[PDB]
Amino acid sequence: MTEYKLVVVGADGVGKSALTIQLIQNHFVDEYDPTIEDSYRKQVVIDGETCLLRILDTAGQQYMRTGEGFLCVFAINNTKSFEDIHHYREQIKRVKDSEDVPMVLVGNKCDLPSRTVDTKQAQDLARSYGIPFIETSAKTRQGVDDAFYTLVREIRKH
Ligand SMILES: Nc1nc2c(ncn2[C@@H]2O[C@H](COP(=O)(O)OP(=O)(O)O)[C@@H](O)[C@H]2O)c(=O)[nH]1
Ligand SMILES: [Mg+2]
Repeated sequence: MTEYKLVVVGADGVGKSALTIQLIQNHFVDEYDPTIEDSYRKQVVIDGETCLLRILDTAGQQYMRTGEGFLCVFAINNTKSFEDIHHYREQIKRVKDSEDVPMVLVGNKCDLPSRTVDTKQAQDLARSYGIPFIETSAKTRQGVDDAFYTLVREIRKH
């Protein structure tokens, strides 16, 4: 079966572990050790296709050169994580030695009212990279499937 290796990157505390657990395990984690950096697998039906998703959930503390898709995650109530989005894009290009990496920018925690990063603000950065932008909430599952599935399709075009 078609297997897709996805990599979740972004500053700590933006919800990288919660988005994977919501997608894979279908529930919301209130806490997840920031130093756990593991793979997580689940067979899914994307637009109606049996794909095997191998997701690597990264941490500050498991190969990324082999990842074919990267979700770049910040939180809408964390400017600092939005400002660091550029560092991870440069690390993706470095580790893949190409400026043509299938990639999706994700604004997590959009269930929170104390928002700082604006939508057009994130959309402008997305058009800067030529990549889609999807607002997600690991707590409500909002856009969670759309974030990951868009990446596979971005892989499917590449
Ligand atoms: N309200 C809300 N909280 C979230 C969301 N996603 C993650 N969190 C919380 O943010 C905290 C850090 O998330 P975590 O997945 O461990 O961060 P990371 O793995 O370092 O990126 C956790 O306590 C989550 O409960 C979300 O969509 N909405
Ligand atoms: Mg974590």
